[PDB]
Amino acid sequence: GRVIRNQRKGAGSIFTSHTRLRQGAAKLRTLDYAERHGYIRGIVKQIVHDS
Amino acid sequence: KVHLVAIDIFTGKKLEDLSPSTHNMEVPVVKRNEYQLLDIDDGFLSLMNMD
Amino acid sequence: AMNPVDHPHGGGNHQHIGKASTISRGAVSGQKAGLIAARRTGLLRGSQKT
Amino acid sequence: VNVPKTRKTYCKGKTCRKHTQHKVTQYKAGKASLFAQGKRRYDRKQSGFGGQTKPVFHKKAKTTKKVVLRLECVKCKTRAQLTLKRCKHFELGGEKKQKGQAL
RNA sequence: GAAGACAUUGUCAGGUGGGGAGUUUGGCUGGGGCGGCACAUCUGUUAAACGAUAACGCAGAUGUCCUAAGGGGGGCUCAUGGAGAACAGAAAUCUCCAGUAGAACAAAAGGGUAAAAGCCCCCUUGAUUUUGAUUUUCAGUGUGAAUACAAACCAUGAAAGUGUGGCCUAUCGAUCCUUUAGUCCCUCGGAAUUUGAGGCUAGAGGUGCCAGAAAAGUUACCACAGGGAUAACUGGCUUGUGGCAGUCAAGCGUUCAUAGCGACAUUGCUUUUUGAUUCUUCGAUGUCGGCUCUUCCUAUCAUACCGAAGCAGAAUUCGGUAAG
RNA sequence: UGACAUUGUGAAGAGACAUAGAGGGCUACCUUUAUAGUUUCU
RNA sequence: GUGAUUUCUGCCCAGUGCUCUGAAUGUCAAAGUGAAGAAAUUCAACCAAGCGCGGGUAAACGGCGGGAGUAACUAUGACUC
RNA sequence: AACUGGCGAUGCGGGAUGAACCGAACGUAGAGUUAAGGUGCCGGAAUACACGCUCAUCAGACACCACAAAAGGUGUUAGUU
RNA sequence: UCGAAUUUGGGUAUAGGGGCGAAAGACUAAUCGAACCAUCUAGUAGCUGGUUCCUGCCGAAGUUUCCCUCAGGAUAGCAGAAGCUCGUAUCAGUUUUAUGAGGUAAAGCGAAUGAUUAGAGGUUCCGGGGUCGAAAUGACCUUGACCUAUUCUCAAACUUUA
RNA sequence: AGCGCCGUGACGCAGUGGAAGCGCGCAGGGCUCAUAACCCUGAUGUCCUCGGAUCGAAACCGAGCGGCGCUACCA
RNA sequence: GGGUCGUUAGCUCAGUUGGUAGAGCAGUUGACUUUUAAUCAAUUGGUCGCAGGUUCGAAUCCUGCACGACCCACCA
RNA sequence: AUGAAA
Repeated sequence: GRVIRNQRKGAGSIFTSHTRLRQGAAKLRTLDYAERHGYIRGIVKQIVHDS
Repeated sequence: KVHLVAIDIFTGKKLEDLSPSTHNMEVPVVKRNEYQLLDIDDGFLSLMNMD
Repeated sequence: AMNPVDHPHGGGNHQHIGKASTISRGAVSGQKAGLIAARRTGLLRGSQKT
Repeated sequence: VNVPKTRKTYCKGKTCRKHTQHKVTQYKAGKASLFAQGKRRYDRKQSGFGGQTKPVFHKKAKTTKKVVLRLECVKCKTRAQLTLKRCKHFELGGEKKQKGQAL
């Protein structure tokens, strides 16, 4: 027949996620020394909508 | 073309198939035999013939 | 609602799937349109039971 | 059809050349050897891509086989074949045909 | 940090796999499809008194069956009817007379047969080997079936004789492959032995579309080469069917077959229906109805003039010249 | 999915293969038991 | 897959699919093991998944019957087979 | 479908007209004689000879061929008893 | 239909069994049930069309058998050409004499088989019975069988004859 | 128009050449004051009709009679 | 508009394919009962819609004739 | 389990 929608969404020309209005990844800070031997202080400076 | 629905006789299992009306389909050579019955041993039925 | 070229449900003078939509996990890429690796179907009546 | 177990028939056996007694037996089609040239060629022919390569027959009609015999001379042990007509039911153990009997 | 000789990756083998690929999807045919087999065959008839002879012509049949239902020999004669014989009657078993076949011979049908080819009894496996010749279908090719001999070995019979399957007409299968029997023969090609493999002669395993491919559909999205060899419009021959008009008159009509009707029967006409055929047209005749508009036929609905009436008048029915 | 290779270093069980003894319908099993080696699942 | 809201989604897991068992003399490839043979090779056992066996599943594909008799008019048939 | 002869492949003379019917099969010409068909005019050939039938207010006119039937008529002619 | 699932420029991505599709098999440069270009390729065709000067001589077939064979081939036949061996006969789409074979036309059914019309005359140990009567293989009457000779019509799968 | 199926007691439905099955219905006895139910018993099927083959069929093959089913497309 | 089927007691239904109308419901009388109902017995009704052949002879054989019950009916 | 009308 012909390729079908999921079978083209894998290849992903027009189905790639949109990225212009995102703040990057949301992640936990790296487990370097402090989070596995003690703690560290941080300041929530702001809160923001992610698109 | 003919749809056929038939009962497996030694098992009791339905079997539906279909194939054109003019193509060849195999048939076995079924036979009934009317056997008399005597004293039943372990699970094997016990039937005799006239000769 | 598609054509039979465009999907494994498509075509027919009536909008009907025709061949059952419950698809094996060991199917292939091209056949896995529909309900995939399903254990039961229909309306559940009761509890998720977990 | 029915046949006895022994038969008086010609034996071209280089000492009989006359009517001797012959033990009859059926002909069984015989187990197939590998390494016969057809099977060797066929395994080579099917080796690899191309799918099926020789025909294979399904449009079948005959519901009977010809029955065929082996004739073992009592003196020479010289086997011999002779063929008979087509029969659905065949038998060598012969309960004779008694004419004067009931149903 | 995790995980650890597992995973992974490589190569083979088993499965699943229209997701994808390749290919096929018989023939005959009063168009094709459904149906059927007239596709391999057999009997009788069509078939026109040698032979041959068609159609989806008629009535049927075959893909099987028999160690006897084959071969020989001997003894009897069948179906049916009449007259009897307890139970026993229409039909149980026995006897006599007639009994040219009216029975039986594996089956379909047709031939054939009466000290037999039928029924019973006795003995057997000629339903065996070597291969050639001949007939039928016929290309005088093959397959199948059958005929008559030769060389052997046998059966049966007192013997002449008869016997190579079934009383005759049908009952079946090439190459390649597999397998078996015979010769225990040939070869395996640097020389040997032994396994194994390949050869010669003769059979089976099967192609029923039966001189023998290995094979499902759809397309109204459709494509191509063609076809009036082939359908659906119109026309043409035909008119069953549709319609119209006659001949006869059992009866209806108060009395009376005919004023008007006219059963049972039958002869015609028309092509306005609907079939049948396939002559023309498939390198296209634009295909139903309505609207418009002309013209023609009469088997006249009305109007003109008439005839008949179960026509008093009125109204009506039948009929003639008549398509103005 | 399985086998081999990749792929080296360790053990703790269990199942079966042959020998002998008890419970069983001249005697075949099945239930068990004790052996020197052999394979295989965890 | 179905197509706002309201109301409501009945019965059928036999078939085809999907999925979960393994407690099994079924089937069971290659590699590997044993026996025979002088070897090619043959034969036997074992045996992964799958298939077979058995559960679940219909807002999965889909499916959802006939015949009789009977009521104080007759007809009809609550009822019964 | 059978037998034969033709048409296809075949002109000429006739059937007005026509693949097949009838006559006859073909070199180029001349002279005669015929076939089948015809002789009022078209049209070459007798409006010939002879014996009768028919008047039709839808005559009839020459094979295949181009239609016409059952049933009737004090029309008319010739007959039978 | 018109403030939006709105309309639009430019850049940019997705490429042919692939893309893209608010889904029509629509769009993919006037091309879409698989674009366009070039080659393989002078692809294949049992199918259609066409197939080039003159004259002379001879001159057909649409039939047999087999073929996934029915618009085509192979084969045999029909027909040309090359001739070869001999020279009036080892011939004839013919008649006559003699001898065979056929079972169609026609004919027949008081001849077999099958079908068929109607009577009479009998046999009733004889089918149904109606009567005389207790009944009686006793008696009578009627009505279907059977028997006798008769009559009418028939047969592609009936036949003496022919 | 063409093809196929089916006809079993009163009713429904099985039925295989050696010879009819089940359930309901029906009848009789017993319990019951009576019927139902219940317990003990028994019976009824030219197997549509005709013919044929067969030693013999309900079955197997023609005829008819009846009740149904399937085809009916491309124009 | 034709092709088929049938019009049976007051109601309904077999009929017998040819010689005689049968069954049920209904009604009338009787039995039963204190009288009824139901139940049991007996009779009642029948040219079976108009003419033909006519089996000796006809409702049913079938020919037409008035009532009904089904099946068909441009065409591209 | 049921038990007609006055």
